[PDB]
Amino acid sequence: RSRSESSIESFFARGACVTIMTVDNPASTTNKDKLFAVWKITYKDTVQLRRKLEFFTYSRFDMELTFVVTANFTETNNGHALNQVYQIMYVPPGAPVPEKWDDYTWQTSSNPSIFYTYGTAPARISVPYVGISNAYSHFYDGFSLNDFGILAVRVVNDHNPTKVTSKIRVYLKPKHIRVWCPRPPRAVAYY
Amino acid sequence: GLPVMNTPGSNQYLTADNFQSPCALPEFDVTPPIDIPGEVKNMMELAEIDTMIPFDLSATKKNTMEMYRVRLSDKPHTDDPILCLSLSPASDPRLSHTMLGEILNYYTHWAGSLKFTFLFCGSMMATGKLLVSYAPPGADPPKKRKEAMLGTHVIWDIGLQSSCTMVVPWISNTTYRQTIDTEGGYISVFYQTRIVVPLSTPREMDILGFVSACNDFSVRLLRDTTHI
Amino acid sequence: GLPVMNTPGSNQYLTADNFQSPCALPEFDVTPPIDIPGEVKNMMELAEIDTMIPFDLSATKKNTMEMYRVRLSDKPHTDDPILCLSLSPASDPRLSHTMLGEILNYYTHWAGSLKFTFLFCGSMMATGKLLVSYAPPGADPPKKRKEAMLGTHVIWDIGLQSSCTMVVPWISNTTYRQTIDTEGGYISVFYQTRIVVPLSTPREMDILGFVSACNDFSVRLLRDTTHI
Amino acid sequence: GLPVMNTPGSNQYLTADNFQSPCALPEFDVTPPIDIPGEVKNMMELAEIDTMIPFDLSATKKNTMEMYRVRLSDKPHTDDPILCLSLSPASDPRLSHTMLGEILNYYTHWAGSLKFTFLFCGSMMATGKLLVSYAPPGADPPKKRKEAMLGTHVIWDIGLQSSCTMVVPWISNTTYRQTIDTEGGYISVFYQTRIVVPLSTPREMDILGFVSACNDFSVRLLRDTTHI
Repeated sequence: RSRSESSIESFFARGACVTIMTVDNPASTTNKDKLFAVWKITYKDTVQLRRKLEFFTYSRFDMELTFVVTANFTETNNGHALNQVYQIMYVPPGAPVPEKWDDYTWQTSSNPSIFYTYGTAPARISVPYVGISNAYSHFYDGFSLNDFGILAVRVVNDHNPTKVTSKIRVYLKPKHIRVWCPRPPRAVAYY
Repeated sequence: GLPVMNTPGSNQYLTADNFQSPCALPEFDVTPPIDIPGEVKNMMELAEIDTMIPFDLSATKKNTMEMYRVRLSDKPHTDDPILCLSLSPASDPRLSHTMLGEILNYYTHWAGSLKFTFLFCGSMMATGKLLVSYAPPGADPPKKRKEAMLGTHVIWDIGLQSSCTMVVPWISNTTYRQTIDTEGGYISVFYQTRIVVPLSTPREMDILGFVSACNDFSVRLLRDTTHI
Repeated sequence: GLPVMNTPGSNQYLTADNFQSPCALPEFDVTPPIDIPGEVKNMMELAEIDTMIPFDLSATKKNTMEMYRVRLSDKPHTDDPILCLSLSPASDPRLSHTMLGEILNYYTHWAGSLKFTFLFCGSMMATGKLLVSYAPPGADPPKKRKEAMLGTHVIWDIGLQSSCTMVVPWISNTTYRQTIDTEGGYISVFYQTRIVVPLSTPREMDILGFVSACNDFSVRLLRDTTHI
Repeated sequence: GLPVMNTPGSNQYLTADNFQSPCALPEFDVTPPIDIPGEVKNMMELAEIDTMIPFDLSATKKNTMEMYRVRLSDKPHTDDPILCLSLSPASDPRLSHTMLGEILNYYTHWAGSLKFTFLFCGSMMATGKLLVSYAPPGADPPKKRKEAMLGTHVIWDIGLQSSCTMVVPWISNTTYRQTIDTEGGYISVFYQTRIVVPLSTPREMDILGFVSACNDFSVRLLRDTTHI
């Protein structure tokens, strides 16, 4: 017998898709807003991760984010296209988040960015702990939840006349974790 | 330059892997962490905390304090166990909902020693003796006090010590117990003698039960299941 | 040759990274640099330069020298502050336009000590005493001279030293102040005594205010916003 | 970064290769193995076990114990061999089905020394002498006892030792015998003298035959064929 498989890491450290960002190629025809998709990194959707985290009160963790992109033509038409390339923007906490497809924010130097060309090795980056305080909290007993930035994705090839929808799974995986003050776990049910 | 050959396995994302990834804020300095008290280093160090066992899961009594006490009474002195309890930390609803169990839920094999406790919490003047017996696995839970006294068992005097503790031992052929369905043993409590009392003091005591892991306990092969 | 595996992250351009790139003029010799005086090594070494605080942002007075002086007068001796001033280096228009503020604008967290200055620039013969008070954050800016004298505050004699300097201290629970909206403290100036003067000398002095960072100041997590 | 060149051979899966592959349970601790007795380290250490040779493959006698004994009798004392046996461990149905042969089946070249055994298993009172002869390859199996006595051959006395053992030697120009079709030698057994016996004891003895590899035996170039 050994404890290894249940150390904090071995427990928390596990790739878990936390969401699927979906965007559409800027088909100048009728594409409304699917032009770009944006998601505020929060565990609060994946019961799985969420639960393991609420087992404690405080924690720090360099979060690593992988990116898996998947496309397909919407029309069975002779859908042709050149290998597209996606932009992956990480927006650190307390930074403006893009609004337009072509909002200045994509260009803005602060935001670390990723250009993943479709059909290649999945993209990957790893923001370090970014709490303004000394550890992300999971509970609070005061007044005016923490941030971990925003992801933003948009296709870059422009006037394509063939709609090309694309999902982008994000596979966040806590690394170098450390927790504080264990708490009883919430029943699977309420989520 | 340096000639190389990409072997199979290149360009596949393998959730279960870890490789130095390029950082997105290389200039950014992280906030140094403080010595917050109560850092946990291993899940076991929660399984090690004696928590309460919901002995009664009767729709009524459950989902309220009532699912944790045992109505030690002074009614017809029957001869069955006061509360039998199978030690399948996972295969039994009673033990399933405990903290120990909660961590066990995230693993397939675990194998250690459970330690139980029975804190009596009746009158200071009340007094009696209860027999707590460990029926080892394979066998059948004892149904008479007699049979149980033949087995291993503490004779815990209410009056002398408000709490009988007792570490059940680790066993398994397959030297890692499987959480799913089917043995594990049992733990029963027998009225040894009635709980005699002085004056109007009520004839309704109660007993609390704890459970936790000992240092020998450990788990392996993680398996989350929580979904919707 | 050497067997290798391209892990995920290959062939992605990551603005936020840096790797030895092949040079396009490997033969080209660069012009050696000279010892130009005034090399800056860190942005802070600009935040460290006391600059003027536009105390008046009244459409009229702004966008001209007038937005920087305070008309110390000798009119009805009211009891409010001469010029209150919230120390939100970023959350306040007055302080926002300063150099300090300009560098702060390119960051999210910064946390140090602001040092202010009030250079009086009225008659050589003029004389009086003004009370400058630091209302710490959470509280409310003082509205009477009395309240302000109870707080921390210098009693700066015009006549003896043409300039009251004073480093306000660093504080914050969240040990990095956020530039956006909401506390920070205040700094007020009270007429302590009227500014008495000899002959026809005008009853219209003025005072200039400076602000800058001290060695303890620093910033982190860059964030440019400038656009169009 | 480091400049590299992918040479030909990259991104091809080559069954016949082995390279460190990323593990899918890097946290998972494996169950430590025990000292189970009877660990085999090399296939040869099975070829080294003398097993029985089905001397008779007659549809009738086969697929039952009967395919392993030789009816040493006391009928008309003919002059042919009692049982001739070609030593093509693979090219001969009789020897093919043996364990030795089973391992040989998984290889193309093998080259060592076969050792045979003939355990007589008739009356304790029975007695006689049989001549066992090794006709070396290239030649022809001997058909008369005389010819066989001229060759190499043991004169094994039933009565003195219940078992004649005898290691046939290794030979081959092509210093690795090919399992497929065509030489290898032979082994015959001649009645040297009739098997004389005392009282009603039956005139029907039997003899068992073994075969196995000696330390010099080895195989090379694996070749599985088993299909459907």
